[PDB]
Parts: sequence; C-alpha cells; structure tokens
Amino acid sequence: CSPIVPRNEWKALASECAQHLSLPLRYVVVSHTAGSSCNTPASCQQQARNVQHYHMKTLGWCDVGYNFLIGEDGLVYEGRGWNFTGAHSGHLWNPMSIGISFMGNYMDRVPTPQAIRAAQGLLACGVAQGALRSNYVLKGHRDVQRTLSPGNQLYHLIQNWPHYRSP
Repeated sequence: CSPIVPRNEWKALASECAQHLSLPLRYVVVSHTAGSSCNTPASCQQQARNVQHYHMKTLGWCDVGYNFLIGEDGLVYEGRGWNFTGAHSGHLWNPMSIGISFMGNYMDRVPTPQAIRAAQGLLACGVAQGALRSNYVLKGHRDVQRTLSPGNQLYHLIQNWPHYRSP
C-alpha cells in the first residue's frame, strides 16, 4: 500500500467508535473540510488534530468523521480508516462509503498535485486491498448531501477521475 500516517503519529485522541463497515464498499465520497489547509507534516498533523478536536469535543462524535484526511503536504492521515463507519456524508451514505476529505477549502483553487496524488494512491490501494469494489463509484460530497463541499474547483477535478459518474 501507499504510505498513511498512522493515528498515533499525528497524536490523535483514541477512537470511541464501535461500528464496523461491511466491506467491500461501492462508493467513495470526496469532501473538503472547508477548514484550514496545511502544507508540511508538522502543520498537517496539527490540522488533523484540529479537525478531530472539532468533531469529538465540539460536535461530540466518537472520532474524527472522515475515514482519511488528505494534506497538501502530500500525506494521507489515517482517520477512522478502512474498517470503521465514518461520519462524513449523512446517515445513509456513511455505512456504504469511504469518506476522504481534503483539508482546506477548494471553492476557488485545487489542492496541489502532491495532495491529488496521495488521494489517488489511497483509492488505488483501497481497490487493490479489497476495501472498495474494483468498479466503485466516486461521488462528490455535494452529490449526496446539501453542501458545496468539496468546493467548486475540486469538484470539477474529481468529475474527471476514474470511477466518477453522474449524478
């Protein structure tokens, strides 16, 4: 697989989540956090902690919502991971998708190429390792929830990715 920064490495609080995903999944949903971006390991580790803190302490969720987070440092940050149901795309989508989120707001610009590569590698690993059906469907957050996520420019980008379709 491609490299993922493990939870302990970004100093994540422990998960309190219990719900497991039933693999393999038919969907990936790409979001943006609409929060701050980051472009070094140090700042992106802190940004992952910020998102987690928001989700757990402010919102009361059992863990950071996303299965994975993508930094503009070019690294993937382990969130709930491949096996645990996320909280990213609404109650009906959570159990049937992997939610990956780019840290930042991509309404007006795209993530840097190292971020795009990291996300694409992650999905390729997801397919290789059996988390995702070989023919999975890629969706933008806005395709399944009321939101502009993952941002106009990033949305236009992913509409051209393999596995994108519709809606």
